[PDB]
Amino acid sequence: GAQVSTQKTGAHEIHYTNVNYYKDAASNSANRQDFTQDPGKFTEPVKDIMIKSMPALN
Amino acid sequence: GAQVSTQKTGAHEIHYTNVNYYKDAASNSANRQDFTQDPGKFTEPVKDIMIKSMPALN
Amino acid sequence: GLPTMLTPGSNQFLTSDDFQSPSAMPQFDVTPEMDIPGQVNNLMEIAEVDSVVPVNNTEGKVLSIESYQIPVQSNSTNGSQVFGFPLMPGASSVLNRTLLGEILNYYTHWSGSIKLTFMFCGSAMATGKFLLAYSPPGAGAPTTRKEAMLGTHVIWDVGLQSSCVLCIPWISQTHYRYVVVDEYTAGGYITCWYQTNIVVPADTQSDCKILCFVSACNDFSVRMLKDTPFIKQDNFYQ
Amino acid sequence: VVDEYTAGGYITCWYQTNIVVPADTQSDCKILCFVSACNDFSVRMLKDTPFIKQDNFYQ
Amino acid sequence: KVLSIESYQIPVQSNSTNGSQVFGFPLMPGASSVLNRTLLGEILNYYTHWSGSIKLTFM
Amino acid sequence: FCGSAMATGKFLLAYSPPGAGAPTTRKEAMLGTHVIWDVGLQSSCVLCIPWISQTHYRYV
Amino acid sequence: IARVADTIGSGPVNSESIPALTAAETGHTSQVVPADTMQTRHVKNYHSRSESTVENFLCRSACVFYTTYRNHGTDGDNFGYWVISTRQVAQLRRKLEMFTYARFDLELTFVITSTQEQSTIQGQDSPVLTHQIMYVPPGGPVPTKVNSYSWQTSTNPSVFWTEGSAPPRMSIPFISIGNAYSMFYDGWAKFDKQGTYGINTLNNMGTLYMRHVNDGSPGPIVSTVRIYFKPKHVKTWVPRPPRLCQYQKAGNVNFEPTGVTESRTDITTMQTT
Amino acid sequence: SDRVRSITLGNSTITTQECANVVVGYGVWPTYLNDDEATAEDQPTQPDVATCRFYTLESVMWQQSSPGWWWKFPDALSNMGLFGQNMQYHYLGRAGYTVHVQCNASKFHQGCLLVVCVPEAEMGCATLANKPDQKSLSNGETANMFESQNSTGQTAVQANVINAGMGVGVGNLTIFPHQWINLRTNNSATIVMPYINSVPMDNMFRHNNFTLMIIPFAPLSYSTGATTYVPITVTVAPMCAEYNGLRLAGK
Amino acid sequence: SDRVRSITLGNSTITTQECANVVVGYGVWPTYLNDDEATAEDQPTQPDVATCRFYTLESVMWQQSSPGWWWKFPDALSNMGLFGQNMQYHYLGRAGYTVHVQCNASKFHQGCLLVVCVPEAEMGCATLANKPDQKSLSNGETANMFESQNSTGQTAVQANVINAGMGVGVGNLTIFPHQWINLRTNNSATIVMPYINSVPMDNMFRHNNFTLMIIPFAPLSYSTGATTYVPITVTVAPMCAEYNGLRLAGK
Ligand SMILES: CCCCCCCCCCCCCCCC(=O)O
Ligand SMILES: CCCCCCCCCCCCCC(=O)O
Ligand SMILES: CCCCCCCCCCCCCC(=O)O
Repeated sequence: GAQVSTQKTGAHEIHYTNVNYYKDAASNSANRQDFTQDPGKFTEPVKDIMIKSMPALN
Repeated sequence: GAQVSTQKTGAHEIHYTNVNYYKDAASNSANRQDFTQDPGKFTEPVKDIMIKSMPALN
Repeated sequence: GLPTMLTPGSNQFLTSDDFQSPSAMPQFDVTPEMDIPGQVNNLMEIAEVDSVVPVNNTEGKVLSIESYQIPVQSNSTNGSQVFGFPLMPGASSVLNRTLLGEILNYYTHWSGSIKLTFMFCGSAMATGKFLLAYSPPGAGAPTTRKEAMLGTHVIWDVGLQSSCVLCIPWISQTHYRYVVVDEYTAGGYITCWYQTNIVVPADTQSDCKILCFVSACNDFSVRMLKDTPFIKQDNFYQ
Repeated sequence: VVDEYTAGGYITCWYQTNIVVPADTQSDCKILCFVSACNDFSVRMLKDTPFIKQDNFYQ
Repeated sequence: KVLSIESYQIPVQSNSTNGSQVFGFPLMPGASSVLNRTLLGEILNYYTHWSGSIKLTFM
Repeated sequence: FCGSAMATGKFLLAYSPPGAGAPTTRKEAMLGTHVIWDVGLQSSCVLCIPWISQTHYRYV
Repeated sequence: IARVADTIGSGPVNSESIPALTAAETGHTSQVVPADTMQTRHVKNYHSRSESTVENFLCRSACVFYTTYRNHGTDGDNFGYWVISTRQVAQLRRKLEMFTYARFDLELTFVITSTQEQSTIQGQDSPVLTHQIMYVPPGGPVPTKVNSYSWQTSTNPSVFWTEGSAPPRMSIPFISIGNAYSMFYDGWAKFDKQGTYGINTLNNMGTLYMRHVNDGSPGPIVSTVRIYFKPKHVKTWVPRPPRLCQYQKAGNVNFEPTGVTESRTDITTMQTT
Repeated sequence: SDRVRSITLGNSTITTQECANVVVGYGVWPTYLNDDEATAEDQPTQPDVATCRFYTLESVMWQQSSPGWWWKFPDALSNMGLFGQNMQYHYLGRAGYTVHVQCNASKFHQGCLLVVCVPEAEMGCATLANKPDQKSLSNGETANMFESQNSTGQTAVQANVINAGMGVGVGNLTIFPHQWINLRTNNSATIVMPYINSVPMDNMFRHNNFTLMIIPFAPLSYSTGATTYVPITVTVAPMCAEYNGLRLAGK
Repeated sequence: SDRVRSITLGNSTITTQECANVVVGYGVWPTYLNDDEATAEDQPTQPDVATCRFYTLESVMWQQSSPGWWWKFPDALSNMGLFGQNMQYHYLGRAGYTVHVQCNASKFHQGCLLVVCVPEAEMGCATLANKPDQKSLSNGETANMFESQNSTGQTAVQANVINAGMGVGVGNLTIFPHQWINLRTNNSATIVMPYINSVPMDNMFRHNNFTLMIIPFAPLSYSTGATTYVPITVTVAPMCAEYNGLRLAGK
């Protein structure tokens, strides 16, 4: 049970291996590459869709 | 994910193994065997081909 | 050899670690295992067993068997209280020394429903109805039977079946509670009243005893092992 | 941080016309500014802030 | 104004001249005092490098 | 609302079934059935008094 | 990949669409890009937001406390204790308090250093020192002396460490009774609202105890233990504005009122700063 | 158009002809607690009509030097009809809120109000050693006023508006679900708040855990001869209110 | 609606919430000169971003007795950024123009402005024997004012507004591409002008060849207590500007 993942490399011109040693999931290392984004919660929390090009208010 | 490469040995009369441990590509070891050569940039930067046996200037 | 880097935690003795170590007695042949009765795999199998509660743990009764005996008698009024204590199985002195409470004191967090069984150890000619109530926190402890029936309760009718169970359901805002006393995780109050009187014929004893048992339900659980405040030591036993 | 090699420029606001108002109205008005990043914004090289300090442990 | 709610208020009024300035500040979201204490600037001060486009909304 | 076009107001039109007295403050009227009326381009507003009685009919 | 958006090409426009005009009263933050108010070129942006994730922003070891204990004591009374909290330091407290709720595992690290004290006990030749950090969860028996029975650690987790080696480290899971750690609490502890108000209501994490496992030598010695917290496997909820005023207490959010920003000369001075 | 809007909850209705939009929390509409999120075992109460309805608080009067106001919830609704009743007889509770702030002007009036709902708004005391007393934090149905200067008092709240009682930048409060009442644009603001907490249910009398703040960023202004009495009315409605832990009444 | 509009040219943008429409020349959008219409042989320059952008001229102040103003183009842009630069270094040039005249009022203000672009607007002198001097015809970025009475001066322009400096009827100027700013209706007027000339390209320093006139047909009016400073801003943008004949700079 070894996990081969992709290292953090540069763009515009590379794997590491991981084995878990302990029985608890808290003993693992950090989730350094959990890239998720949902900004709509805070920037567009309104009920109606509010298209950009249209006027906000009639 | 283990990489078996050829060691540096002598000519005229031999592998090592590599595993990456860290998540960043900068944590890796040096590229000791990146043998590339393009001397034409500095020694023949002229526009025309300039064949050797021919006279350089007419 | 293999290039290796030492990381923090090397050469440290953490008393709760899981590592392999060499055996000082190699190839030792242990005695064959035997089928002994009463194997225990979980401590929750011990907390789920009934144990008598010293509800009458008053100043003089505590050094006697009269601690467990809950006195009930025939009254001239109506709606009297029989007993009352808080739902703190780990901290309350009414519960923290039972099998359930003794196991809780090794842990920091508990959760689940509790059972409170009551056995009526009076005569067979005696009769009574009792209101066993539980009230979650937020208001005070009830002081009359009219305020106790608003909460969770069971009206107990004495008869051929001598026992009755008041199941204290798990009603909290968190998932776990602290074994120690904490205001954020208050538990509520258990109270018992007279739904009627102890009516007895002539030539019978009006005074009776009731017994309390406490055990955990199938949803009970504990967490975060700790040491008990119950056992102490000054120096090594010789 | 402020650096001359990476100067950013200047934001300015002017009057393209006047604030024209009818009678019985206030000629003085307020405007509010908001600042937020676009979908191509990014940061790099975590550091500590110069905004919070401490002399000794909070009791 | 800095100890008051009048810090956020940009005053505009009716003028007698033409082409006056209303405000002006430099594009330094991390170092300029006009920006380094907003949600965008407060996050920048934990980092050494930024990049991307900025929005400036005016109400 | 037969006032000016520059005037503005919000009004609380309330209905309260019987059993308690008539409300004497706005705090007691909002407990009942009501409609908050915002004046504007639409000049009118309807408060529908629903049929809440214990009998099917009532006496005139 | 936390890759930012590419810039799209845009030419001249003349139409009825008004991307620059909006209503900020709605609470909606406008989604205008630079390609809406000017002719842009096409840019293939390879910049990524990998460093502003909440895991990377928070997964840094930070010292949260240090205390001192001696070897001689009286009588003694030469040991250390810390009631665990994350609010006695300014730096880590402000990062954790950018959110209202957080769930994470911790990486706990210790840095123990010993110092020789002024004395006339020459000559001193002291063997290597061994320290014992004991963690007592809420309700457990507390050490009263430097040699009391509680240090047996039959069920209480303890780490033993000898000087000169790597600093000790262990992992702690998410241990709260709630579904998330609270950085902020807007209620009281008692139902009648008397007593403690605020985040101190939920502070029941426990206590750490430190001592020398060695018997005290003639030469006086004082050791200091530095605790370091590192959030791991993070999940944050409800971000809030960063703390502007300087902290005063650990139990509450009491502050001294502060200006919104640094002032400048006038509304048009470009010297900012 | 999109400026008109109506909201019907229970036997109550609110119409608005000049609004902006509805801000829905963090994109989450309030719902009932599910079986896999619940931990309390007794069957909860759901009045669903008698409690999930609109309640109007006490109005304030916007003046040219008003720093702002704040309410605590559900302490503001603790005496409002059957919603306050179920709060007293129950140990645990859970609700979301529709908040409707309403202020109309004359189209010659000016001023901009920030309307925001701050979850877990813990407030500091004016004396650094003490703690704010119970009344300074939440007066119930009555608004507590911000100050435009440093507060004094042993049990007082530090109500200087520049930090909003919390020790933050008041201009940074737009990170929470907020809206603006700009007198030239709209006369009302509405926010739908889901239940936010670190536990599935909580005691409604010793915890809030969100505050409603109304802060004028642009002051009220008008020329002489115009109406000078501009009130702000607040109308809140609990959504999907359920209750657990019935017992005697209190507090 | 159709009253809102935005125009993006270069790194510049103009938004208008109260417009009427766009008048596009004679139905012709400006374009680049084609191979079969060209006669100059060298490859032309096309900056295309640094020059085809919006430039704001100097504002004037509408008063109750203002007869009107006029600008000459591209003389008005002869010192505006890189557009003026390419004009100096080149013998020949060619452009079309978006013209945006902007004047806002208070909805209690009244007055109607005629905004027209007159191609080949040759103007007469006040002295019949002489010719108007260079400054009277075009002050560059500054507006030349019409008069509401006969002009005098040896080199002066006959700027009596009733003939519009050209010897015609001022009410007949609506034959050219025009618009109206009527303060009750709209605060801006925009006209897109193609390149009009008898040759494919011309020298931009000795020829215009269109003028922008702004003539109030209904005078400005308001009751006392209202704002009395009503300015008119002019923002022009060359479209599809190309240049031929590079040499030393001049004029
Ligand atoms: C031998 C060492 C064991 C020590 C174990 C320490 C466990 C204590 C819990 C640490 C987590 C506290 C996080 C609280 C977060 C908050 O209050 O915001
Ligand atoms: C961090 C790099 C770890 C390199 C691997 C060393 C640990 C032993 C790997 C053993 C792989 C076989 C176990 C398995 O089946 O998953
Ligand atoms: C520098 C020599 C390294 C020798 C190998 C030690 C590290 C563990 C190797 C584990 C190989 C399996 C992992 C994989 O699948 O790639």
